[PDB]
Amino acid sequence: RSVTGGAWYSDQDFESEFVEVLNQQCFKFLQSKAETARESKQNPMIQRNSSFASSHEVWKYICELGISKVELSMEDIETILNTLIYDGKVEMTIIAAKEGTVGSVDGHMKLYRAVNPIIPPTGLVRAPCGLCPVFDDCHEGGEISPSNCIYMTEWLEF
Amino acid sequence: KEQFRETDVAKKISHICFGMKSPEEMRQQAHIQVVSKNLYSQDNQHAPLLYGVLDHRMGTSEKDRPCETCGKNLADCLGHYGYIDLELPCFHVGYFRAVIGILQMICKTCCHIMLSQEEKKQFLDYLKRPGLTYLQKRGLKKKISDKCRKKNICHHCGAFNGTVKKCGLLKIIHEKYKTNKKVVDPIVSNFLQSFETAIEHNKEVEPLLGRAQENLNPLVVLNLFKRIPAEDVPLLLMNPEAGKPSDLILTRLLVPPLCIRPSVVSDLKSGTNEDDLTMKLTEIIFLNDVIKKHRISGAKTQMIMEDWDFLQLQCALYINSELSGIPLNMAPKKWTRGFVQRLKGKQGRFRGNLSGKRVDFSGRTVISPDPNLRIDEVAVPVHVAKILTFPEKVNKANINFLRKLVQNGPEVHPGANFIQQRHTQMKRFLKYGNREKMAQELKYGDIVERHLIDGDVVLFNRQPSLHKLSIMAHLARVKPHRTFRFNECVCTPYN
Amino acid sequence: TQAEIKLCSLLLQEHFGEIVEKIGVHLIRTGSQPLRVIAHDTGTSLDQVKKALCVLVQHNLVSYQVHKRGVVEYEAQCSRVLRMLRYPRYIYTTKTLYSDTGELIVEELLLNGKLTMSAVVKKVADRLTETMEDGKTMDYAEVSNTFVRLADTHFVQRCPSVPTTENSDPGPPPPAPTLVINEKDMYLVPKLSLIGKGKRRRSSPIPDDGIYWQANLDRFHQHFRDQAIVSAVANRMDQTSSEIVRTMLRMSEITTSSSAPFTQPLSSNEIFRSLPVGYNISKQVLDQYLTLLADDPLEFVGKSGDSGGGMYVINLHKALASLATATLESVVQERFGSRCARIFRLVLQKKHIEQKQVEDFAMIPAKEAKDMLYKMLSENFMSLQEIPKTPDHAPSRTFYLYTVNILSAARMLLHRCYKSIANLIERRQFETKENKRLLEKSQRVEAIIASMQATGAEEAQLQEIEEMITAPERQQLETLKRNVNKLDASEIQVDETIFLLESYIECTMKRQ
Amino acid sequence: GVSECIIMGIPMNIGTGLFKLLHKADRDPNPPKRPLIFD
Amino acid sequence: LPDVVLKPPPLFPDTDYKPVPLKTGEGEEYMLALKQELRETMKRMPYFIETPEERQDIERYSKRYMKVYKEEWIPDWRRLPREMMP
Amino acid sequence: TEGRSRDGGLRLGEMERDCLIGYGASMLLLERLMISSDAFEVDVCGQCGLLGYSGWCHYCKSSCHVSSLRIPYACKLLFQELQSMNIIPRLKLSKYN
DNA sequence: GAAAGGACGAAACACCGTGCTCGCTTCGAACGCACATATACTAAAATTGGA
DNA sequence: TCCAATTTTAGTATATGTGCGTTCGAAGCGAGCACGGTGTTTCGTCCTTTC
RNA sequence: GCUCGCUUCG
Ligand SMILES: Nc1ncnc2c1ncn2[C@@H]1O[C@H](COP(=O)(O)OP(=O)(O)OP(=O)(O)O)C[C@H]1O
Ligand code: SF4
Ligand SMILES: [Zn+2]
Ligand SMILES: [Zn+2]
Ligand SMILES: [Zn+2]
Repeated sequence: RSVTGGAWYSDQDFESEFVEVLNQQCFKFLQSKAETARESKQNPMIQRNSSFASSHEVWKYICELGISKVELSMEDIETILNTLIYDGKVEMTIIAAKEGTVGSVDGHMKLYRAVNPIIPPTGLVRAPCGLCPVFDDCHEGGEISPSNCIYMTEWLEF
Repeated sequence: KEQFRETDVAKKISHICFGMKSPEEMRQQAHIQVVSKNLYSQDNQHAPLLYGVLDHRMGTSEKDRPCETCGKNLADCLGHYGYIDLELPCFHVGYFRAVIGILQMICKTCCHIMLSQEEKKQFLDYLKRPGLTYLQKRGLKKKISDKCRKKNICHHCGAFNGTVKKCGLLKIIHEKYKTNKKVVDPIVSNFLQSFETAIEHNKEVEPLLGRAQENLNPLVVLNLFKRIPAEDVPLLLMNPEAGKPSDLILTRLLVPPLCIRPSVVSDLKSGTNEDDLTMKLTEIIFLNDVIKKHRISGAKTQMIMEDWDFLQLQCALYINSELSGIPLNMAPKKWTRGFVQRLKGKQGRFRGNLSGKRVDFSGRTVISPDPNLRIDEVAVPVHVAKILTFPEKVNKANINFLRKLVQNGPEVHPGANFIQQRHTQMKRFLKYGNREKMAQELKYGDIVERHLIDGDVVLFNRQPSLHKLSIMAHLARVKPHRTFRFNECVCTPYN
Repeated sequence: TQAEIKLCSLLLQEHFGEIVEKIGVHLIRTGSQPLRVIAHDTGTSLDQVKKALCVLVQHNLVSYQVHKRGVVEYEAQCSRVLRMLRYPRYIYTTKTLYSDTGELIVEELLLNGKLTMSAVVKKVADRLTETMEDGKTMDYAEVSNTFVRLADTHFVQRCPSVPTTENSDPGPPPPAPTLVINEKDMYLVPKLSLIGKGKRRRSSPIPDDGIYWQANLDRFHQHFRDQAIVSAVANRMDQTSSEIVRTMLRMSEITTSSSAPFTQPLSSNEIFRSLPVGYNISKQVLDQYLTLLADDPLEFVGKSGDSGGGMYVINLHKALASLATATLESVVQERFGSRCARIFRLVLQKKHIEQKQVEDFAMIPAKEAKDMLYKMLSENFMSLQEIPKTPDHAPSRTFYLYTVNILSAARMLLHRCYKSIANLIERRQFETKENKRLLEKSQRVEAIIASMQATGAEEAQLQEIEEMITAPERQQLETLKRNVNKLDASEIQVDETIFLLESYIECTMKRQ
Repeated sequence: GVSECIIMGIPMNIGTGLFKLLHKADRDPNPPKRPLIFD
Repeated sequence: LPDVVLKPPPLFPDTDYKPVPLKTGEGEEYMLALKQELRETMKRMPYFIETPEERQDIERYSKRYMKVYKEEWIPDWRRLPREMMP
Repeated sequence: TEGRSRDGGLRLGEMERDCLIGYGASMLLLERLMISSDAFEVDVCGQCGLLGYSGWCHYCKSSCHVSSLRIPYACKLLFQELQSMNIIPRLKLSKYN
């Protein structure tokens, strides 16, 4: 699978749409599970345990969805969830479980839950100066000046 | 009605204040941006491209094509600079030693200088004295550098500061995570253990885990210099008004005008003769474009860093074409003339164009003895006397003499060749036109380029000069022969 | 620190004037210098230099120290000039935590720098007599109560007091009185029995003399850090954990200093008994909350002991590092997108990593992940390790490993925020200056109404104000007003990120 | 210095350029001033 | 090989990412209004020293009517060193 | 130029300059090495210290402080080459008095 | 002996990579002389350990 | 508690690999100038088959 | 016209 083929590669072409759909569906499932756990409000420990979703559970859910024809292994969904973690949207915890319906890792199970971001977008990105690509060439007197800036002009006009 | 503005002032230069320019000042000074790597157009006229190298908006180098910025010919065009933007910053080979020095002076974490408050105050009081000379400045820099290199920990933020040295060519290595023979610090242990994923995916990282110190590429060095407090700038012995620490790393290249880069249009073949600086700038622009293309196409980091090092080397060769630490595979094939080579040497600007330069109104001839002349007199041939002219101003005393000189013309030996009027500076050749009418219209103040006549003080020299007596001012006497004749008694000074 | 100098220059010009901002910038750039050399280098008269130095030392911006031969040297505090921008946030937090009386107290303390308790209570009473009406007068009793309540909470602190001249070296007076600081009477208010009523601006011997007070910015910084930590832990787990950590930080405020890697540990019993009774939470619920917060991979709190039931401690430096990491990942996400933020978090969690490993772990196709990596390299968001096989350091025979340094990136982000606020102030001043003609026109046409408001006020002057050509220019006036409002809002909101980065940079240094 | 004088194209301080010359023109330093009637 | 560019890149290149809108609420608006009030009230404060006007054209009877009057704060010379007394 | 086939003039070498210095003839040295060889009139801005053209400074976008100055052309070439080398010579002009 | 429709090949622009067909590969210094930077290492100062 | 040994700590002092210089000029000539590696478009000329 | 090499000249 490493030198050729793969669940994502189709005829030597990376399927960005496929991984995007996988990420969106997994995030929607995790968000719905977290919402149900929050609305259950039975007990904080029980809420956290119910918000957690095992890799096998979400893998079976994706298989039930059947978006694509190619068979997706458990480690494929694990890598998709890891990419989602790298997106700053979900959180994974390794708990101790000897054996169960997953049986993937010896004595360890990975549980994934949708988590809200830490802080809202900062104030720097709300200003055109923070997102400027030619910020280095900024100067008081010159061709690129804050007085005659086009970015701030369009931002204030909008 | 009319505003009073001064026409001309007798301005005299007092002193030259050397310094550096920031990239913003480079953009402000330059007129156009050079982005095209080619020189001429595809058409058979081979006109220079627009916004590229050899563009006439940065001056002119041909007698027929005038400058586009200022509507003047080659003789009146002073030239205009341009600015070229670099994708990645490069170390300035001229200030590279200064860059290393500053990196040794300041901390690599908080950008503050490695000096306590008492030592800071002492150095400030020692620097505040008037009449500070260059030798005193260099000695103070040496002392402060030694006292900064004595310390190893920062008193401002507490971060460790190891040795900073030069590895390879134009590369700086800071030994932050040095090997400690005694009990190791937590910082170096965390740094060593942070390579877990790298070792898992690449085992070769584990044996080469040692000698993995910090590499100060131009990006990190520029970012550090941009955060240096202005209070510590005078402590670095650098004048704040002259320049800033961020100016030592160049991001824009000032392409000089066409006056410094003369271009020869060799119509005998299908090519033009250009200096080395034009080719170096072309190669630099090509390297910038290639780096941008690789960044867009997503190339490997190894080839990206190779292109960055090649750009740094080409910029260094453009500044100084004679380096030592150039790799054999990166060594140039031919020899190019950089700015350093154009400045230094026997044929440089200082020795070949500033201290000693060629002049006009001079001749060179073989000598022959003539004892019938006085020791303060020298015989000049008629042929040379008709060429070397002296500008005499028309006054109330020599008016009737200059009239006859103009009447004789450029053919008879006693006479003149050119007349410059007082009102208009348009020269008039005496070989054409009625010379009698010009002589009758000789106003006071006019300049007459008279021939070398008897009594004119003239310098006479032998080019191999040992003492000052090798060149003496004599009185010229014209003779029909073709040699410089003088009294043989003056042979001993000239040897 | 060129951006810092520019920001301080802009602040001093907007707040104090021109002849004083030059002296301030000279002091910041050149450091400690005697008065005569300052006057010589600046190029102005001696009296203007003296006035600038006095008005700067009044607001605690500069300090004077003695040296050899009895010379006095003045050194400016760039940090204080930078904290000057946080005045609106200080006033807002003192209005939130206390009543409007403390709000006016802190406002007067910040606008005057150093004042006595009698003076500040008199000014607060005079200003609050305008807020209310119907003959109600403002007494000094409640104002003094609010002042001492602010004092015991360390929000206001006594300025350094000059030692007694008679007891300490009686004889020739020194050039400088050499003000010293005493922690005994640092927060001890004087006993002032005199009271009074504030005047309503009709326009028709000091017991506490020598005791000057000022705003303790360290307490405000600690309160802002506590609020940020509480908001973070609220966004992470729940509001109950936020209330728990708020109670813990409130208990730790008094028993701890402003700079410590760890606070004083607390037990579960005292946290339970100190928690507000509004929460129906038992002992076991608090124990579960503490033991689940201790297992957080962010390490906000720590056990650090087992005695006294549940003994726990709070990690302040770790929390500030986590906040700085969140700020950096947020700015990366908002500047280069979510995929670049994913790559950044990948290269942050994995201390050292290469391009192929990044592509394998992030599942981002080629020709795009390398592009974002190079873009982050060009902006100093990370540094290459460049482990060489040979000391030649040739690129073809070495490995390049990506690694994000939080300290250098935080310093670069702080410099960027400084320059951003400087550019915002410059743009606001430019918009104000370019429209000053319409501003003066509107001021005149509105002062026509402001004049003769009641005395000799005929109705024939109300239908001619909008008759002038100012009516179509009212649109440009509104655009200028909303632009200035948005610029000020952005300048204020960037100050939060500035505070976070400055706290992270300060708490990671040792100052040895 | 002499070298910078030669480079910049100005007369050097050594030699004949050490001193300055003045013109013995018929003049009257501090000439009589016209009195002000209004002041 | 990379292509040649005839015109320089734009002075302000466009970006697909826009700044996040500012935070809203009573607190931010109150802080904005308070900052504006401080700007308006600190210029008239005696600590705000203005540039001393000079070169008066003439003296007039209206000078007393147009004479700018403003109370001046008295610095505490006990804490301030002796070198700053007028 | 250099050669006779190129119709060049004679060269006052370094040792000739040394002899002229030893004689003390400042005006003759000035006329030989500046007036008669590479005399030129440049425009220098008194504000930034840079070289202007046609009585105009592009750096400061003004022409009030621009003043004419006599100079050897080789010296102007050296100044331009140094400006190309990031070694910016800033000339502070003043009256001849 | 003249001719033509199609075919090949020879010459001149021209895009791409980087002056050498492949990846190798040498010699010699050019000669003095003042900066140096690495190492190295010597010795003493200081503090821990035995009596 | 005090004298003796171990270490470390910096400074100093003898090398060894760097960079910098090596007279003034004057006059002639011969050479070659960046290109070349070949892939492709264009033009022309000539193997047989036709009058 | 730029460069380099040779060659001479004192
Ligand atoms: N390389 C040189 N540098 C300076 N001057 C030179 C040089 N070559 C020749 N000359 C000039 O030529 C003169 C040398 O002549 P000199 O050596 O005194 O006589 P000579 O050539 O030995 O004649 P004899 O062999 O004695 O008949 C002196 C000098 O001005
Ligand atoms: S162009 Fe304007 S918005 Fe962009 S960085 Fe410069 S000043 Fe800020
Ligand atoms: Zn021009
Ligand atoms: Zn530091
Ligand atoms: Zn100028």
